[PDB]
Amino acid sequence: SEIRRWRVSLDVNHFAPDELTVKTKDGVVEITGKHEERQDEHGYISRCFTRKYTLPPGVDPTQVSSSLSPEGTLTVEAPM
Amino acid sequence: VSEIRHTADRWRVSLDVNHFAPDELTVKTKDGVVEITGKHEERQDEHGYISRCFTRKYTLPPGVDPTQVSSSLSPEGTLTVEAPMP
Amino acid sequence: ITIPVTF
Amino acid sequence: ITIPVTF
Repeated sequence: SEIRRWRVSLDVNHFAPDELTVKTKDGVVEITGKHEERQDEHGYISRCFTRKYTLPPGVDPTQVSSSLSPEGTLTVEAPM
Repeated sequence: VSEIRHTADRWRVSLDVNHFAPDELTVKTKDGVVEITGKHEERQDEHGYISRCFTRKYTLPPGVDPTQVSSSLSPEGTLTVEAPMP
Repeated sequence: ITIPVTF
Repeated sequence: ITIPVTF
């Protein structure tokens, strides 16, 4: 859930790969995770977030890549 | 994040909402359903701009009167919703 | 904080 | 799980 090449960590454990999207516009990467209402152990839950990061100057927008860990941590990275 | 905390003849749930402000939370009750919404618009945090939304629905047991449903927020961002039994 | 409930 | 990135 921090920022550390350029890379960002992020916890999205409650979201599935098809509920996440990553997009780059205007030197800004935008991360959105959305799931419609689904039953859980306690009742029904729907979640949504949008997270934006400004890309560092050197970074090429076309080279930015993303990968979701299977235990629910999303990383986004690029090199300069 | 969520705790079921029913007492003998009193329905009670707890929910971790530490990321939200009191005014960013909404507790709504209707026909055997309690409904919690947390929501804030895009705003800065340490790592950048974050915007959050969630809706949590709990089923209310029969007999329970939605007039009687109440809430409270702990300083440490835990929301509680309770209701007594008839 | 004593949050109110909407019916 | 290498998730896409659109631009």
